[PDB]
Amino acid sequence: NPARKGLYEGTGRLFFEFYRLLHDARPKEGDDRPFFWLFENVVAMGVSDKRDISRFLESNPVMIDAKEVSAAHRARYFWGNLPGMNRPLASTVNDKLE
DNA sequence: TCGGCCGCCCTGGAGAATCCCGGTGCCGAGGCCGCTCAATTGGTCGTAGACAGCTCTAGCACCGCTTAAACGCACGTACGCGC
Repeated sequence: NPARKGLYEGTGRLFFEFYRLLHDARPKEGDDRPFFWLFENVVAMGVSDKRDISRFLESNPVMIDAKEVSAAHRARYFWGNLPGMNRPLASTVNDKLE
């Protein structure tokens, strides 16, 4: 999109609200109750953008393409700390691949 | 990204003009009257036209050549028409 404003301008900066409230909702250190998070974005973002997000969320994104399980070209970055979230995509008979 | 601009259908609402409907008034048309002159009737002549007869002119019909032109097909570019 030629008119794009990046990550710190326009509607790009709306992620930081989520980042804040996620941090506020996260248990404090020493409180070992289970807690999990998942954030999504488009693969086609700026390299400096992706880097800044990777620095802020203290993780590298997993790239997952929808087409393997969802028959759509929607390649998306997924930040999060779900266990075993690196594992390859499996297909289920219920899901539609065509 | 993403919010602000031109057809399309659908629809009808103000709105200036027009049709319909009454109310009034007037002057032009329908009807009555005298009268007088043009339509009618009767008769008579005179010739325009109806009709018989003849004739003889041209109009229709036919036929055979003879090319002059009408027809038919290709074709291509100039003009009719839509935008």
